[PDB]
Amino acid sequence: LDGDTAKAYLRARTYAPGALTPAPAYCGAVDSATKMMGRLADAEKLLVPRGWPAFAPASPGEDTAGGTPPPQTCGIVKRLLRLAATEQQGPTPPAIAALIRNAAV
Amino acid sequence: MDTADIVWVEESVSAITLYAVWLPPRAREYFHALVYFVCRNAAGEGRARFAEVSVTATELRDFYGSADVSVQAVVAAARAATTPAASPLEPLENPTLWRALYACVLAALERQTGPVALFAPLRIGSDPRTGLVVKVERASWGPPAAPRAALLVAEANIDIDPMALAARVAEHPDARLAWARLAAIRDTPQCASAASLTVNITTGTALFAREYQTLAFPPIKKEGAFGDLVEVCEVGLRPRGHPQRVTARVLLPRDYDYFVSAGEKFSAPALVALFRQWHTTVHAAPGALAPVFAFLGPEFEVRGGPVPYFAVLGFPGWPTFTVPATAESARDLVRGAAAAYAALLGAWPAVGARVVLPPRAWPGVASAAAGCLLPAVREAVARWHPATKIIQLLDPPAAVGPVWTARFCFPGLRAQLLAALADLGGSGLADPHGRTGLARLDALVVAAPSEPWAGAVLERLVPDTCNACPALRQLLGGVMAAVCLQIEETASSVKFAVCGGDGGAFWGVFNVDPQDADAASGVIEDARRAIETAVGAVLRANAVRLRHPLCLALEGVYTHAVAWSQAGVWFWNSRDNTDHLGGFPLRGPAYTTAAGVVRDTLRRVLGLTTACVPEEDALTARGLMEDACDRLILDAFNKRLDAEYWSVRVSPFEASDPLPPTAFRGGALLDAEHYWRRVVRVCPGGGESVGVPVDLYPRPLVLPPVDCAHHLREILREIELVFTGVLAGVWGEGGKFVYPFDDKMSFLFA
Repeated sequence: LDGDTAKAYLRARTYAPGALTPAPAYCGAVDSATKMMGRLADAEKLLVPRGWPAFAPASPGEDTAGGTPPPQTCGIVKRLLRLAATEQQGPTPPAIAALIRNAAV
Repeated sequence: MDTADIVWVEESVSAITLYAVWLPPRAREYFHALVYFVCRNAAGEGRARFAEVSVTATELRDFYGSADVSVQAVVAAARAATTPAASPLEPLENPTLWRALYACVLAALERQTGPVALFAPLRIGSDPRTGLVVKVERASWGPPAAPRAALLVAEANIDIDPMALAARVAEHPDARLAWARLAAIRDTPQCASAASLTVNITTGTALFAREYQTLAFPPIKKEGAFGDLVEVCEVGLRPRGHPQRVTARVLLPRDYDYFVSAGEKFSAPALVALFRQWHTTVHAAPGALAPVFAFLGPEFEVRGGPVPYFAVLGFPGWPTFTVPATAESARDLVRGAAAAYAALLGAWPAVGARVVLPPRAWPGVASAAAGCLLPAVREAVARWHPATKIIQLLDPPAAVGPVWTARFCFPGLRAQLLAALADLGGSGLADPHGRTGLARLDALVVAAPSEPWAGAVLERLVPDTCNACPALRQLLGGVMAAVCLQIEETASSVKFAVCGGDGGAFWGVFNVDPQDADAASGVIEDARRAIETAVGAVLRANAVRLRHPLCLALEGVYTHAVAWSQAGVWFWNSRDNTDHLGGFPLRGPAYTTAAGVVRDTLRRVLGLTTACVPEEDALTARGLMEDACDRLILDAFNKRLDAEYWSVRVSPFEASDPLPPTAFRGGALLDAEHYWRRVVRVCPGGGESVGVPVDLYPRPLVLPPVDCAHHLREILREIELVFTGVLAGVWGEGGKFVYPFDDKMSFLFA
């Protein structure tokens, strides 16, 4: 890669320049697995009205078995990684700001 | 009928509208209709005039196009539409019934009273004792009053449960969301009374602003008076089909003739609600008759329509033109809309192809026209099939190297042929009063060369006419085949060889030294003249009288041509670098960059071929093509986050991703979907690759990464088609062109 493509790739595929930099305190979304799932559901509810696809998860003991019975931990981890790796277009804060609840992230 | 009591006045008619439709005292075979004209004098002064016409069941069946219609159903629908408080969307039940009704009423009025035209001087003779217009003549009393427009901006907030919209969509899998919104509003009319509205009407004399928190309550913000826009007039009439005297209350506009609303965001429900409130307010005091309340548009059909319009058949009484905004050519758009309204009497596009001839009268005209012509032409017409090849042409993949290529064209040949053949079949017309539609078509054809709006009207009207009568397709195809045969026969002697085309547009090669453009430009003109003369002679010998004289047009002159399919072809002029590309799909903003890349790469390859080299040349061309694809993919990375650039257009006749349940919450954004649906593709997980309707959500959008790999593969398939065709044609290579994407470039998006 060469030109502006190299800069765009480097910026879009690594942590933000100010992420791994010492700060007085932390700004993040830290919580247990179950509370993390609840916060993820709340953030997804906030985001859906603007295009973000819904989750539609399955669960044993429900009224519809269907398929894809994965553990909650794996699903939450994948959703967290996808949210954290989603970049921002223009001045609009990224999607993770709906979970972290800070506009400067 | 007695002419001793008719009072004659010189005036102009601005619009013709439908007021009432009733069954006479005892009559099960026909009905009566009361038409309302808003006429204007030489200095500008609104007057309201009324005419009464009688329509039989035979005419209604002829215009409907079938035999499953009855006068009782028409009368019931008309009576139901008279009360918009409960049934404000009656034409949504059966739109074809209302189209047939309007066409029948217009034809009967045009035949009984006389020649009626909009925005043209006329002499109207009315009966003082009856109060009804009885005769219309065409006169010339100087310059008629100029039409006056009035800008409109209406914005409404109607709330409909997304559950109802989802259920309606589930009922019809391919339905449009505008129709779903209209049907939901129809189911519960009370939702229109509780909506919040804002209306701004700006004319040349006053202004009218209103802001309703709820349409059933007095406005919160008001500016101007309703008595300034429209005047309420009460008239007394004695129709022959009414036992006693009747009264009519009408809205006469002041200082304008029609409303003009830009295309930024037009919502039919907002205008319908505003007009429904006006109808409820005006027609509240007892004493008069309530006019019908009917509207038409592309959103009144389940599958929508490709042309957006808004037709008013009753209340209030004047047309409304929707014109797309943000064009620097808005003025010409409005002028063309007004010209189309005046020329076609306001029926098109509402009625459809019935503005020319009733759909049940085409078979006779087509058969009579086929009966004419010459024996060989009739045999060709009878045997015509859409899959037959008439004249031998080049077989793709093919390539014509240094030669004098030339693209030719007969601008508007199908429309001209239809106009000429309808006249030939006019002897088969049941009655001589159907001639008016053919005269309208002739006027459109005559004005098409100098008026682009006429060209667009004809381009949209001819396919509809062919659809109406499947027997017209064969009649037109046979004549086109004869034309192509004559073209080939004549070109075989002017140093020409036809390599492609269908008869209306073709291209070919010339047998001339390919170095002297001065001597080569004098052969192309001679060939064009000879071909035009021969085609004209062949058409004349068949009695086909072309009202507008023929004109063959040279669309270009090139030196290299490459054909990779029956529809795709690339022409290049190696001296001016001009070129033409045809047959490349363009279904989104990302298919234009691909087209530009393809054209640049082809230019480079065909310019390299001039230097000349053996198969090494083919290898170099392959390398250049791969480089071009690499650069295109690399440049497509900087637009990885843009969703409207990767969104692709889908027609109502293809398979699309299911609508996400959150798309029904858009509200007023679902009122703008009538033909096209733009869908992007996003990847929210491992391999989900879900689809998102881009235009059904408020902006800005918050979406996962776009699926640029899938879109890029779809575009690369088309790119490789063209490149493989070029390689096979210019260098005789069986080896297809394939680009490794999953191996070398798929990492940028994963």
